[PDB]
This record gives sequence, C-alpha cells and structure tokens, in this order.
Amino acid sequence: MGHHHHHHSHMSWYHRDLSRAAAEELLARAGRDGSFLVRDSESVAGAFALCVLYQKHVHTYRILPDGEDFLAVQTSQGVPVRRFQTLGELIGLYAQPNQGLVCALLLPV
Repeated sequence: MGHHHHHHSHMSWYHRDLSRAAAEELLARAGRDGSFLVRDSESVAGAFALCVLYQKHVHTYRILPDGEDFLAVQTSQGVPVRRFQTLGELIGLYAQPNQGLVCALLLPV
C-alpha cells in the first residue's frame, strides 16, 4: 500500500562547491574504501581535483587542462599519462589499476 520513489536518484561525485575539508571528510565519515569524488580546485590555474580514500589514507590529486583543452592527471612521470576530453573517461580509466593510484577508483561512496 503506497508508491513513493522519487527521481534524481544520483549521488553525483562532481561538486565545484564542496571544498577539501568537507570532501575528504565526506569520504572519511561515509567510508567504503576506493572512495572517490571530483571537487573544485582552490583556484590553482583553473583545474579540477580528485580526492580518493583507502585504509585511513586520503590522497588528493589535481587534474589540469594545462594550456590547450585536454584534462591530464599526474599520477607519476614515468607512468604513461592520459589526457581526457571528459571527467567520465578519467573515472573509467582510473577505476583500473594504473601504477600510482592508492587502490584505483572502486566507488564514490
């Protein structure tokens, strides 16, 4: 008896309005390792940031266009870096072990 299930049933890991304090805290409190989300960089040079939790260790990454239009993530130098046209490609690729990621991108929370 009753039918109540609204739409907009999405977490959305992309927030240009969260900040590292509440982003890293979102991962640490909600918790389930392989936790990731893409936040606003605090100015820097017009970049994006990716905060990832794994076993009491939050590593926060930057994600820069650079000086063209392509979104590169610096995991390491010797590691072959990939430039993405969308944040979706970023999340999908780094969901796989690369060499540099603390655990790879398992789930937002």
